[PDB]
Amino acid sequence: AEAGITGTWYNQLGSTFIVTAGADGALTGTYESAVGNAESRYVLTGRYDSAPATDGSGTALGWTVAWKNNYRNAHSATTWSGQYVGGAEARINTQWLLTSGTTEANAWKSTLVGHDTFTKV
Amino acid sequence: AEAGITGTWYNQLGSTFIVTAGADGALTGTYESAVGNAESRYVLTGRYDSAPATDGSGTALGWTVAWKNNYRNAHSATTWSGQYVGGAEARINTQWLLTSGTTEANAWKSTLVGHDTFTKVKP
Amino acid sequence: AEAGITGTWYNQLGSTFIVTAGADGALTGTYESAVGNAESRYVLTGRYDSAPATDGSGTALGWTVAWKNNYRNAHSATTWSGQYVGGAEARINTQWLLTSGTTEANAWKSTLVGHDTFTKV
Amino acid sequence: AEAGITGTWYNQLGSTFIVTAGADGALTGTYESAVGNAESRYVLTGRYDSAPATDGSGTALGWTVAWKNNYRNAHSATTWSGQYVGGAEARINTQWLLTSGTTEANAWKSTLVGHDTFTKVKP
Amino acid sequence: HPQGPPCK
Amino acid sequence: HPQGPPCK
Amino acid sequence: HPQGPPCK
Amino acid sequence: HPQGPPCK
Repeated sequence: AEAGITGTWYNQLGSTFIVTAGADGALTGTYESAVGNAESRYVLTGRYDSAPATDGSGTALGWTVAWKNNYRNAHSATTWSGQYVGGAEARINTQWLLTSGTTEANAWKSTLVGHDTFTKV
Repeated sequence: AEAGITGTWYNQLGSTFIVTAGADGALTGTYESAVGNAESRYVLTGRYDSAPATDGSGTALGWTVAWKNNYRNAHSATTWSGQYVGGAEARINTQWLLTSGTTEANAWKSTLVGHDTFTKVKP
Repeated sequence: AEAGITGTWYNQLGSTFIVTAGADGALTGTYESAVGNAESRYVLTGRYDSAPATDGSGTALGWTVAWKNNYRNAHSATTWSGQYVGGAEARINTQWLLTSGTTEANAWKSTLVGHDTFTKV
Repeated sequence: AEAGITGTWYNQLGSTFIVTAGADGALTGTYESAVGNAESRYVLTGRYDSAPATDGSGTALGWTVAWKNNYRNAHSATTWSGQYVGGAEARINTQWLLTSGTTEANAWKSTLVGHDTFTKVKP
Repeated sequence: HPQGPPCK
Repeated sequence: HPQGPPCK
Repeated sequence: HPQGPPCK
Repeated sequence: HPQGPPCK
């Protein structure tokens, strides 16, 4: 459901994603990496469709995480594009692009692509 | 560097990207469709690396636009992931993913992939 | 294992993929679409690593299917890139690109991307 | 049309693609690394649409190269998916996926994505 | 499209 | 789509 | 990389 | 990698 996006989500690798969905389309939160750790947390910002279609379609959304915080800088950023589907088993299905800052000579292989499915379990 | 990213940029289709890079790694601005009047402006939010490397490496960044504003709602969102490369001819080279909200049955074809290159025009 | 790729695989949508892996790296077979049908079959050709690393790594491979046969022509082609992992539960994990023939004006949105996991069950 | 695709093509990094399009929708040939002597040739196999549309629409096609030959084995394979657009300046515009064989633990970063444009030089 | 599920 | 060029 | 699994 | 440019 609409602000059903708000909450704590987990993906298959163990990362935790905590987001707040604002009534007008904003997505703000924290993305924490491996081990849980302490400053394995990074800021994330995104946007979603606050007025999704009234047909059983999912809600399109996307967000970004620059992999720098006050303890680490992995000179890269990841954007996840996908959609939210609610119900008994809510999920956020995404495909992502991780681009690293490179020199021209390495630009051709600066981007990785993958997919993640996040649930609240 | 924040300054370098800040400004107005255009890509090869004629779309307009107006961005402000803040000291904290944040990106905020507006994205405008290729030509097409005024009400074709959408909100964008993103993040960049505020402390890239010395070297001649680009600065990684990404941003998202959900294609809904007060006039239209295309029930889709696009994320661009790429690198800012400064110089006298600064460019932002990206790869993007456009996902549309679909039903369970068309989910398999919900995402498009492409690439855009942006050229800076104003600060 | 090496020619463990040979066989009949199914993906989550119901499509069946039948391939023969040649000792030198070739992949040849048939890809059949929805319902099973009769001429829901398309030809596929690809390549794999016939000498994969001797470390528990998967075998890289990829193949293509042009969506034309003697009954249908969907003016598009799909390429799957991924890797094979054997064992009790062998799988082929892939990411794919489906490009449609378009006019210049529609070239920007000529390609879809997704992911499929194929098993022998 | 098969003829149009058949020939030698180069992309913006300087790699060489030599292909033969057969009447049955098949593509066979060799891919060569950017400059770098003779033993940098790998086998490629693919498929195209042998009956595209009239119109000024491109012809969809795709091919694969597993990066193993008698001299090297990079334990990876690349697939290019795109469209052939004919004319006096024929081009093949593609998007590609390069997957490396990895262990279970690095599978998440096993695939790279990019785009290449090929220009025809010889028939 | 032949790559998708059945239209059933 | 607002991400593509102007129409015909 | 922070996006991957634990290095444990 | 044989898919990238010549080395330095």
